[PDB]
Amino acid sequence: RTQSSTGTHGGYYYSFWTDNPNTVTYTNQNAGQFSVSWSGNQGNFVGGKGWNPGAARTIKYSGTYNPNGNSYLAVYGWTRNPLIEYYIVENFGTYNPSSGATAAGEVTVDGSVYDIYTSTRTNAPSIEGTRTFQQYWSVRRNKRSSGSVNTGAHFNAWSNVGLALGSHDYQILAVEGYYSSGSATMTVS
Repeated sequence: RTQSSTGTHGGYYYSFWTDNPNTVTYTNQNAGQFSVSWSGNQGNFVGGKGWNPGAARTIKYSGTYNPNGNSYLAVYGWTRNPLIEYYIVENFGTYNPSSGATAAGEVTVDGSVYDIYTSTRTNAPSIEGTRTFQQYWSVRRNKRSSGSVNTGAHFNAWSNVGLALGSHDYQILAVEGYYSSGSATMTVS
């Protein structure tokens, strides 16, 4: 049982995916606002609002993020040619989602040091099908649940480590959960 929902709502691109629709409720609200509640420590999901295509933009977000277990709050997106999947992790629960990636330095932006990581996913699901693509991570040390993200500063930092970003695909402020519980209401602009 899977469910994937995308489109434009309140003037913003939205995306929601889960492999357990019965334990996760995603709600589109006005403008760049969305809410997500998940319970029962069952299922995997990723959802949020943003843009398609993305860009080197300043992403402002605010709201409430109340995970209970494995979960993260991140700017998340893709580029094409080359195919790249990227995470700017602003907050997370009991697991660092960067786990297993290779350390690749630091960048200081938006009031905190971010630890950079790179990783390769081999024959894994992607926006273009099963592919081998590169991953970039920036993980904020000073966890937060509201503020501004200078995506271009991360894009520049990543380009000094490995291949530069390609043509932007979608770009969202994502809430994620993996067999856990929580609630969140966020607003992007």
